[PDB]
Amino acid sequence: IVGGQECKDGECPWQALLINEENEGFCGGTILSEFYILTAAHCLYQAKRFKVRVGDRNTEQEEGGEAVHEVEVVIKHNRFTKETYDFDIAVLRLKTPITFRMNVAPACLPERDWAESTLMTQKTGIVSGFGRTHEKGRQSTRLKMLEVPYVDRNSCKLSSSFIITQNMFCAGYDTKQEDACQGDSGGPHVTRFKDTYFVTGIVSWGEGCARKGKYGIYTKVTAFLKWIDRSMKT
Amino acid sequence: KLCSLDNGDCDQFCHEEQNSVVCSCARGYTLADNGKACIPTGPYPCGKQTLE
Ligand SMILES: O=C(N[C@H]1CCCC[C@H]1NC(=O)c1ccc2c(Cl)c[nH]c2c1)c1ccc(-n2ccccc2=O)cc1
Repeated sequence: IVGGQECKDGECPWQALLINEENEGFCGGTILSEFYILTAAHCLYQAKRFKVRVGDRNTEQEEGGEAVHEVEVVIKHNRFTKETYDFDIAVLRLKTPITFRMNVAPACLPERDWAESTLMTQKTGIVSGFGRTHEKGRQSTRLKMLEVPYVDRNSCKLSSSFIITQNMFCAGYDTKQEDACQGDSGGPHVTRFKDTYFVTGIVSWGEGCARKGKYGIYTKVTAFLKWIDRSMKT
Repeated sequence: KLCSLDNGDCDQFCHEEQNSVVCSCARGYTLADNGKACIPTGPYPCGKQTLE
């Protein structure tokens, strides 16, 4: 996350982190329930064997409220392809259930129609993660969150050097130096409605970070709610 | 305008059944007697920041 602010205690309890064999975070996730994590399909390529850490805010020292969970089943959307980055979505079934507490809570899944009519039409959404804080830099050790404006559908297609499919949406700033960055992928994009946060997007991709004239590209969660429901039952 | 007017006064989901507002809630919440508010069932309801 470039810009934005670090997540204070209990502000982003639904954030999940994918850690490889070397205990380092390479992607983000969203807690959906005690047994499921939502993330980007393209993240499944970035590592051979990975685990999921919840409740952490500072990668450096073991704070005391974090917990690591092993993945039981990886549910990758079969229509995903690095060629287009369309259908960038996956669901993770954890071996042991997440115990909720301070800094550890699921985000709500909205219903398609309402979400599109009420959440997606909001001015902003919140993205968060441990990604780079600058286009050139290391992964942040602190969890950050950033308010990103919803971006006009037509407007964003013009700005993109790639086809924006209907399974994707744009958020961010044209000029302002605030945007998601490398490492934030798979992370949560949530929309606030009356002090309740619903999962609306997944950090998918971006042509660089915070560049003028470019935007953040997220996977539209409303386009896969059904797929998500089937994935949480199987 | 029903749901188009302040989410039809619903805490969460708002639908229109037979030309009338119908409020619903996400898992872990129960619709309150007023059929508008969402009541969390546990200590950690989805979508709520943990501020204890
Ligand atoms: O992420 C890519 N490049 C990465 C490697 C090159 C340097 C920049 C890096 N950026 C990120 O990691 C990054 C991730 C999320 C977000 C969000 Cl939200 C906001 N800013 C960012 C930045 C990337 C991946 C796929 C496409 N692409 C799209 C369609 C078809 C083929 C294709 O390859 C383009 C760019």
